[PDB]
Amino acid sequence: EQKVGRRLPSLRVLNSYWVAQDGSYKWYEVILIDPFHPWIRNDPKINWICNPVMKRRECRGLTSAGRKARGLHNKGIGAMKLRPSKRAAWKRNHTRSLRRYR
Amino acid sequence: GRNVAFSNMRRYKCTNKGPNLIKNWFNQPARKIRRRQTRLQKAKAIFPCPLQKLRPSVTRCSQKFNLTQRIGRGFTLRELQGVGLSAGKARQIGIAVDPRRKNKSEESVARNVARLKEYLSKVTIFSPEEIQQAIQHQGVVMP
Amino acid sequence: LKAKDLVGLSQEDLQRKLADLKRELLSLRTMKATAGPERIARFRVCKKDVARVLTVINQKARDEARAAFEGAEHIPKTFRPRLTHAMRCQLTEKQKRLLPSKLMKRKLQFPKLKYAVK
Amino acid sequence: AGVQCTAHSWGPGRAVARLPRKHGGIGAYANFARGGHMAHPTTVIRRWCRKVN
Amino acid sequence: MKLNSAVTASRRKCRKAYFTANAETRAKMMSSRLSKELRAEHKIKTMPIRRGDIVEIFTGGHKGTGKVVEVRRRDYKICVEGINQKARNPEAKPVPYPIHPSNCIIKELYMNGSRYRAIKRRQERNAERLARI
Amino acid sequence: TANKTLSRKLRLAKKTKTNKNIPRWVIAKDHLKKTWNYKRHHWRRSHLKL
Amino acid sequence: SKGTASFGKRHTRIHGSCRRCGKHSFHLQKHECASCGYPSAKMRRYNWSYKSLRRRTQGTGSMSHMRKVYRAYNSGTLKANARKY
RNA sequence: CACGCCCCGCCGGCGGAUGCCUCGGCCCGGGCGGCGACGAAGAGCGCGGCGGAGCGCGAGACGCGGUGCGGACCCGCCCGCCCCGAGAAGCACCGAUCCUCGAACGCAGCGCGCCCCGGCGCCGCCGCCUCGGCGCCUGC
RNA sequence: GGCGGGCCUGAGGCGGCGGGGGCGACGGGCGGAACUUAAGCAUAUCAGUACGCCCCGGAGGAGAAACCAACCGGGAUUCCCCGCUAGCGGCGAGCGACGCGGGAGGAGCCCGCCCCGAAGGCGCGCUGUGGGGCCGCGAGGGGGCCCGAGGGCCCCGCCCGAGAGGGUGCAAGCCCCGUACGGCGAGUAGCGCUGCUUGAGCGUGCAGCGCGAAGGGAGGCGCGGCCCUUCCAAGGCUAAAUACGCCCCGGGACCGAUAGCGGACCAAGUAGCGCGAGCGAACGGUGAAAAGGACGCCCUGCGGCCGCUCAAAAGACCUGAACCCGGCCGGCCGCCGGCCCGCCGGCCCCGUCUCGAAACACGGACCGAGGAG
RNA sequence: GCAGAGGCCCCGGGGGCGAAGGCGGCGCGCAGGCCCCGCCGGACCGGCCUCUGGUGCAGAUCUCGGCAGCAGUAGCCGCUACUCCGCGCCCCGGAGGACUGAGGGGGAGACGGGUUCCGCGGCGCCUGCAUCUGGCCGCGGGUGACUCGGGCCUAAGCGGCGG
Repeated sequence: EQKVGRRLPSLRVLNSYWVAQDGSYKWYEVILIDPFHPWIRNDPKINWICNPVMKRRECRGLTSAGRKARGLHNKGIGAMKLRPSKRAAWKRNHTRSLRRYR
Repeated sequence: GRNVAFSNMRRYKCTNKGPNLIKNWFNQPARKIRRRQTRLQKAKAIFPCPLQKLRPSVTRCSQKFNLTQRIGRGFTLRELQGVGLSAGKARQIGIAVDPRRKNKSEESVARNVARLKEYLSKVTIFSPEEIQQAIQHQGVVMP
Repeated sequence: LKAKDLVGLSQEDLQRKLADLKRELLSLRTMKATAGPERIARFRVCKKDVARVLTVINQKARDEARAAFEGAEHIPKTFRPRLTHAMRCQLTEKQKRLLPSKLMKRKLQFPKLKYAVK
Repeated sequence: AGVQCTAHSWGPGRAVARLPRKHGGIGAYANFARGGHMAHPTTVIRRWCRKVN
Repeated sequence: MKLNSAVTASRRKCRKAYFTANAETRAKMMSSRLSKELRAEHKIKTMPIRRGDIVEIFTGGHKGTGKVVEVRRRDYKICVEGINQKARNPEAKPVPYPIHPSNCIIKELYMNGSRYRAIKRRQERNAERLARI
Repeated sequence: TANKTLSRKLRLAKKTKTNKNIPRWVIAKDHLKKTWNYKRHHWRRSHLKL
Repeated sequence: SKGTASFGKRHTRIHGSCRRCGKHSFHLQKHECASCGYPSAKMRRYNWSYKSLRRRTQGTGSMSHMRKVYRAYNSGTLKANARKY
């Protein structure tokens, strides 16, 4: 996905499927969406891709593959320390509040 | 030295560099003022309607506190049969609905069915002067 | 000059004043080189005057072209609403609040009722 | 404060005192030196708020 | 006191206002009490000094009565005619003594035309205040 | 560098033009009372473009 | 010949003026600007020195199309916004 | 004796301490979140009657146009308004202009094109037009 | 053999529409140190840190259970208070969650599969479209005594829904501006073997390669057999409470020009320096007003002398310390004590390390500022 | 004792009938320190209680700024050298004497500087003495190409390339 996203920065990446594999190279087939076609913007179901928050889904690891690497797919005990984000959860835990009334 | 109980503190991390991990609470008075105005603007958006909503009465989880009751996410569909209402209707009358919640006891359904009945009795529904003089619930409904 | 008079002059006529105004500036400049000026008033005023004529000439042709490509979409770039890069792309409220049709039926089934707890 | 300078100690045998010295040979980054970082800077972490029962 | 929060009470914010003021705000700052007769005629307590307004300066130094000959907005000072510093020579450039408008009393003012409309504006606005704002 | 490129010629040109003392009228207009320019460059004293 | 004599043989110009930044840092031999970052699209903005970033950045100069458009958000470009939307 | 010291007390030098200041900082909360191929951020040149810095602009250049205030000045000379409207300083707010480089876009950066003067960059998407193929067939 | 017509892969070109680059923050995804700590040092630790890289947005990420728990149970996310324990670790140095409880805030849903099958968003598509803020008004102070000038005293008063402040020639509610006051689910899960990480320990999360299901996951000690309690992974969307610079606004029991930003100064990221990456100073105050130096007398000319303006020369500028120096006048002069006072007596250079310093041990020419629990 | 804060100073603390600071001189306190006086200064300043603190210097081869004694001291010796008369300045002209010595202290170019070039004025700076001199300063100017060079071509090289 990241390689496809760099090659076409104008297009947005949705999810990716698997197409074939050889001992030397694996071939994953990505599904991408044109965020500007009138059909896409004037379609209620996919309109969420043209939101600018969803720019570069694959660079920020916000896809499914990202949600697997960050481990977001695992829920419950064992992901408690990576939910807000891997970095944020450490940050929230390791902060000296120094509450004022103290 | 002498008889000092061992320090359990953690050595300071990223003190002068990287992540800002010192977050002094100098805005505690300021935040309270900000939240108050926002709550007041929400109350104005629906003057007859309460700012918060009726929440189910649930037994506190775990043996230590399992003899007292606390407010929870929502009323279960079985507890909604007691007031004879569908989930969508419950949202219209201000009842939050947890469809995931399972009563786990027939006794649980009854304390909740009673709570639902009171909201339906207390509420008054309007689809001009009455809305102006309605007086909204201030506070968690029936704490 | 006074801009009100410049709107009055015919479009071909405005250029004629501009050509004289352009030469009037050159002759003033030649005097400055010869001087071995007295707050040369004409030089300062004339310099603004070529702009004044051009601004009215420009308003004439900017409004004219905007009008010519009015009804038409795919308008010339300048005359298109300016907005910003962010606004240009951002979806309108009626593209953003476009709900899937099925949800729109259910949404109407349970509409907002004002209720007051006693 | 005073940390916005690049000063590294000159080292012995140059005759001058070994304190962080800016490229010029001008004293820098020292509690005493002109423009130096204060010995222990004042910081907001001080508890300005006591507590009363 | 200063119940409105935006107004600033830091001396540096207030003094920066005095020293860096634009001309329209400078003019309001450059005002003087109208004389008893003028105050009664227009019902306005104080009005901005202009290029030819007769003024009576109560300031202890260089006091007297004269028409304004010039106003220097940059230093907030108004040069008066007939009031000057001692001249080293019998004939010399008349050098005016600059007086802050606060000291002057406008015995008579240049009417102009805009200044009768503006003077009516204040009287219309003042009227609203007199009837409970 | 008797042979020069135009781009080089016009950056050096601006320098020769802007090597000028504060105008006397300006000095007394602003009451600056500080004539120096201080961005003035001496050809021998300074090395420009380095 | 280490010092004074060697410097006499410096009759050339390793660095020159660069199109993007205008500083004397385009190395003629490698056609690259050390401070401008030319010829790559991205500029050389390295975080190790903040003293370097604080020299040329956003706000350090003109800011024409920024000030004007910010001013219009502090005025009426938001009104046009609802019209467009 | 001078010198040199200490100067008993007296004036004057060099220096910038001290004391007061003070449109600047630093910290704290708010508010905001508003860039760009409709050319951004940056830079380079140029622009003032007398004009070097800085600011501001862009060959319409120390600004031009419209709108409402505002109400007599314009930091030097000068010239210019002065006026119940005639309109200087100031203030917002819209309309335009916008030179070279720069994500930088005919190709190199300072010079060379090609086409009909419209032009002439690249990666996309979606149409459209013109097309190839012993891919798959179908006729001839 | 050739030659058309469709379908399908691929070419050139045009039209519209997007992309790029900029932000010393906050937010995401990465690649990733080492000094440091362990009184050494290899695992550890610093640290899932700097820095490099790519990304958005006003927030971002997260998010509607393959969840926790074991109860007279809860029930998406995020943030807060709390317990900083359970654990981990040359079990060393160190490290370290969560679930409860009390709060802020609360909002839920869609696709695939599946039935109908161009009913569609129809030059496409039956390899499946579609349905199920601004503008303003704005109060009330007179004499006397006296000063360069009251904003000073001294008698008396006036306005206050305004006595916050700033300006004005001395300390001003009443001189000016203001202020109070208004208005307009499959190459997957799993398993094996390695690496990476976590407090997660026969494994917290990840990945490579091999191998790969159908009812499958979890319940914090593994492995089989039997139950229970609880959920549906391998597809997506979603406000809120949370964060934070530049930027603007207020307040500081803040610093007051060797301070406070590097930078209070008409020109500070400047003058400069470095091939370059880069480094980076110094410099505020005349007065109430420039009134910024009359008249002269002089002079080879400069430059002086009286003065002038001025409350004052405050004269290139407020106060003007010490060091140090020149005129004058006086003495023979270190300290401590005694005495009128030049005589006696005592007196090694301080700080420091050290058993031991006047040390031929070291630092200190002087003096002012800054300088360390 | 220092520096700020919250009080107080019985007609509302001391202040241009002279505040802080400067400078001498007393008195007090074991001492840290204090107090008054006179003069310079010219507008702010305290006592007492409570409170906070970036709170007291002789030293750190301390920082930074001034600056002494050395000291009118060391030093102004690279390339042979100037003199006379013209006011005669080291400038200029006339006359002598010489030097660089044709790999020139000569005539010019590449590069580097980037107006240093020129005419006129002037020495405020600088001309490591002097100046009437000038590379210094002001004030105006000053570089013209079909044929000389760039541009062009390729060399070493280096970019570009469906990928």
